Amino acid sequence: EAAERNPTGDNARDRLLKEVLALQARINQR
Amino acid sequence: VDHYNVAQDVVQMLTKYRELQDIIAVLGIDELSEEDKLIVDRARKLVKFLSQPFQVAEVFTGMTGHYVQLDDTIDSFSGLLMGTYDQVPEMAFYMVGGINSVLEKAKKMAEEAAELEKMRRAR
Amino acid sequence: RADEVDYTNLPAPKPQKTVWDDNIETEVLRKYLDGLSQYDMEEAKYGV
Amino acid sequence: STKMQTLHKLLTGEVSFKNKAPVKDCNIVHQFGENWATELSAYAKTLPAEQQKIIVRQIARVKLTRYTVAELAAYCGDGPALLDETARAANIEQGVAFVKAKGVEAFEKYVAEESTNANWKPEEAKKFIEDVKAKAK
Amino acid sequence: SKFCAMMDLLEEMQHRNRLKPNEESWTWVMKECVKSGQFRLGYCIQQVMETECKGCPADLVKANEANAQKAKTEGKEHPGHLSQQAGLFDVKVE
Amino acid sequence: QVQTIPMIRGARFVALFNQKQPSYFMNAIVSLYACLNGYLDDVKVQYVKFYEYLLVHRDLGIMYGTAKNKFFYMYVQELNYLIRFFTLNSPILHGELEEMLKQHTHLFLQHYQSKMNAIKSEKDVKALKNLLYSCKRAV
Amino acid sequence: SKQLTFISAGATAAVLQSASAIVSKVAGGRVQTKTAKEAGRHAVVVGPETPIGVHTAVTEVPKSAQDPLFSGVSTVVVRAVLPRAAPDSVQLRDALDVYASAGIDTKEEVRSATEAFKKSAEVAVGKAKAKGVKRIVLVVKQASKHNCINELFKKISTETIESAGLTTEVVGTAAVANQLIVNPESLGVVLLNDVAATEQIELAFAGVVGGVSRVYHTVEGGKISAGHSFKSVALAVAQELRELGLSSEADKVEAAASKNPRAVVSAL
Amino acid sequence: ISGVSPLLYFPPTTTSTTNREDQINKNTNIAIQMIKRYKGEVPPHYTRKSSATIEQVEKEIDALLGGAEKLRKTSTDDQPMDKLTLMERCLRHALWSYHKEEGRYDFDQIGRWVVYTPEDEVKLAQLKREVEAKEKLAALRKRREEEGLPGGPVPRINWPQEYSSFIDREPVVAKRIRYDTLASTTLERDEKQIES
Repeated sequence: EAAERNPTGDNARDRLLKEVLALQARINQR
Repeated sequence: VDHYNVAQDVVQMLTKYRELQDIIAVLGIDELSEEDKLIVDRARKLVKFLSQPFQVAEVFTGMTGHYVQLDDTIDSFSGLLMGTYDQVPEMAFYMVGGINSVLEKAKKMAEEAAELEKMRRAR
Repeated sequence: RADEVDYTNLPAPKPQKTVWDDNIETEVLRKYLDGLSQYDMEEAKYGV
Repeated sequence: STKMQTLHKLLTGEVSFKNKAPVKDCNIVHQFGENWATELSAYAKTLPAEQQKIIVRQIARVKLTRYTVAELAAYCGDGPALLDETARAANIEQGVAFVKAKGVEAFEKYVAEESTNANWKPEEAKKFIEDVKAKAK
Repeated sequence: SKFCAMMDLLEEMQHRNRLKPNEESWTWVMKECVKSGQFRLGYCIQQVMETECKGCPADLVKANEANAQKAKTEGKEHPGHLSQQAGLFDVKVE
Repeated sequence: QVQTIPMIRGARFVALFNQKQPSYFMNAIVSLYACLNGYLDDVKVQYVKFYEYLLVHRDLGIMYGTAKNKFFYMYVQELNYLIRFFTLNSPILHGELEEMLKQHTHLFLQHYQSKMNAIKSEKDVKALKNLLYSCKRAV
Repeated sequence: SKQLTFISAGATAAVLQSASAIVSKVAGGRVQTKTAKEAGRHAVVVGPETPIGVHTAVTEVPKSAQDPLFSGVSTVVVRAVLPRAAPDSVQLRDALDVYASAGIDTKEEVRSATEAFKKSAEVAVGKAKAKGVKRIVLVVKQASKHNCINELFKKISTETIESAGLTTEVVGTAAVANQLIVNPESLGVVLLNDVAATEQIELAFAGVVGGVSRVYHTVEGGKISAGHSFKSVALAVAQELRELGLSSEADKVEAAASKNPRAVVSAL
Repeated sequence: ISGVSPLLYFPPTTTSTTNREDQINKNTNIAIQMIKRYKGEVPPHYTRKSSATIEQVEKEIDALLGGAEKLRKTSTDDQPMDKLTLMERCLRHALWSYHKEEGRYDFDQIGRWVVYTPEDEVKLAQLKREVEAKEKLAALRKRREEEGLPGGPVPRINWPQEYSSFIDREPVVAKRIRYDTLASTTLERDEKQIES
């Protein structure tokens, strides 16, 4: 519960990985 | 040390993949355990991920080549072994250079398939 | 008459990590003293 | 010939060290000997006037580089020509304070150690230790 | 190390030249442990002399104990780094 | 797979024989004696190197405030010439040798192996592997 | 009538007394000389230590006071100065790096540091544009300790400069200091991050050139003179008198400083 | 060390005042400063519903548990507990948590009436070493004060060797300055003020 309360090159990969998978979920939806 | 550890892990995974390839030839690809059905997948992406397009072959093969820096290589394979890229399609690693190429090709595949669905949904 | 020497080649200053006496004060400041040693090595490598 | 050419390029900044180390009085002495200044000055005489002026200017700047940044900031405030005298006076003042603080015999031993650590000549150390003692009284 | 040098000599005398060390030989080892300050080694030598020789000199035993107490008072009974606690993922294996 | 006592000890001995740099006489003989007497039976094969590293370099008895020996500690490198003169089965060194081995084994099983057996996170698994590699290459 | 504000920051009483004598003898009493600890205009600060209320620490190579060794050199060294708190309180340059390690929130401190760097960057680019240089040299100490303050400094300084359209080259402290002392003609505009080493480098350059007066830009908006030695302070006073609208007096002080550095008061 | 130096090196013993009281007091200003920002605001004031002293509560608990001693029966750790045992455990746990928060670090009873998770044993072990470490350091620095030695820890160094292997004096000089300045200053902080 406390952990929930509290909250550059590698970021780009995370951004792309998240965004890449974002469309993969969207296509499944519709 | 990181380079040595990653290389040994890849070799060990590849060796295990060959052993599993013997068993999928016995009981079909379901009968092994869950662990040895995640090893096969990440080790069918390593094999596809080891291929690289050479710049010398641009004229003949057309596709632009890639020069993968050592730092990228260690990180790219290290992440795959852990399981971070367990959702990327297998074919995204075939004849691509670096982890970023894997991601961009995934965008081009996810977006490409998006048109196909709108077509197959329609018509 | 072959090559004599590369005058543009200096030896890299071999750094040495400062070692602190093993006392209770060192245990209390173990994190504090380690940072100083790292800073000293960084200064030696870069120069200042 | 090669040594003088390399030294001239290095001082001019055209060619840096292998590790891009700063071109200090320390490093120049490291690779070109103790008397690099004398041989370079003699060699420079075989060069046009412009190159001779540059060599002289670079040599003077390198000599000023023989001090640390802190010493230059503290002592070179009133010009470089007066830097040496100001530094010597500051160095002498520190010796006087040490003598008044922890005696003379320990100071004599300390001066011997510092001269050993400074690569200083015995005559200079004796000249320095005598001057500080005279300044005390 | 003087202690290592002397112990090796005794091993040569015992296991290769087949000569049994005498009380004097073991008393030169105990003296070094007291002089060096290696109290833990002195304990073993004390037992060694008692087991093989006709006991151990009283003065050396008392001196050895005195060294141990001073280390105990000064906190030097054991090397410092050994007492530092570490976990599974905090031990910096080298 | 029937695993008798000889099989267990043999497997541990094979794991211990893996070395990169020469081992000091005291460290090698002590580890062999511990394995021979069955102190490593509960220790998993893959964790033997980590167990040996703690025994030689570290000292769990001093760490977790449970030290009873007087002289027989692995940090006393001068014991090498006493072990070479009396044997680890002497009346003089045998008693303390067993005590420290028992304490070291008990602490290792209680603290380290238990945690290592409760790791499932992929990041933790990777960290554990790196630790094992380092231990294998250093005692 | 008019007032000159003297600030003392780590300066020996001899320098302050010399400055007071110089102004009194040259001004003649028309402009009073009051002492304080902070000012925004008509202020001269004596001593290596940075005063309170200054965000930019620019320094140049005046043509008149060029040493024969450094004749013709033209390089502008601007040091970014973060807001200064009381001596007892933790300085921002240190708080911004230690609080992060301790886990303390560092939002307000980052905001204050960002504002200071932006102002310093704006001053630096303005000087670069005026001189016509295309690339500036950022100086950051590469010590592991200063792994956060420098990172923010680079992130903001490059952002502002790139937005302005000029290039930035990052370098350490030792290499730039040696280059600036040995071959300064290869550097046009050099910005310095707020560190003790950078302050020493700025002082060393200001002294090796022959003794100059540094310009401090404050939060209130303005320029105040700064000196650390007899000659530098005398030049600082001369510039300050020139700002008040005294040309002949400023020239006399400048001439006296050039001739007799350590005894300008008696020289003039 | 390449290049004979332009000047000798001398001890940087510049200012002699730096009285431990003032420096420690300045160190006290920093400690209080960083802690307040880390913790934030003082929590909102709370009014007690009832008035009672900790000593009175402990005495009442002792009286309550004393009358049932004959009835109280021990049992194996794995066996189910009794009403008296549960009441005693709860009361002692609350009491000793309050005491540890207050500052009465009596580890002998805290390890008994508060340790129920291996994490708790870990915390107790970490705390126990910390208190002993501070006590020894204070005694050591008191004994060091009795021996009149520089408070700041001294790195085991031979500076004559440092200049030798080094290539330039500047890095060595600064290194001497830092440790010398460290030795001059004492790293003590006011105790009672922080506890307020």
